[PDB]
Amino acid sequence: TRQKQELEEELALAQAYLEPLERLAALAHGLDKSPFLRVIPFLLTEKELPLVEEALRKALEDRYLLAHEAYAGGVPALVVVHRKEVDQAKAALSRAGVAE
Amino acid sequence: GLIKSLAEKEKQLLERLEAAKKEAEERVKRAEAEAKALLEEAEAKAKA
Repeated sequence: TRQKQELEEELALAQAYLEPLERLAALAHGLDKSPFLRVIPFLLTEKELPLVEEALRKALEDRYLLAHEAYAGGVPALVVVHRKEVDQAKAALSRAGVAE
Repeated sequence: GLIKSLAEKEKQLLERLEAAKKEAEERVKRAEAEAKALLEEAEAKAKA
């Protein structure tokens, strides 16, 4: 029964979150294990996408990279920012109400 | 904006660091060797 519970919880999460993580991984392929670049994953709905972009753009100038790729419904979005620009990047998501 | 910009720029940032560390060690290396050979000339000369 213990195996069975672990097997069932794993399925339940994996069934939910495989498609976003696939999308997100793909967007910054081979750049998630680099120290030079920082990646932050987050989910946005069609509604939220414009607000988030504005907020990041003012906060982070034009030296930030906002990319998104669909999955059937909203977009999992990835913002890629320089290392040591992490706090600022985060602060920008937090003001819109979007989190990591 | 393509991911290719930062991707293929990162893999150059790593080469620039590597040459830095190389020619740091390959310089000090020379000096340590040159310090030995100098003090051998100072023994060779001094006893003769």
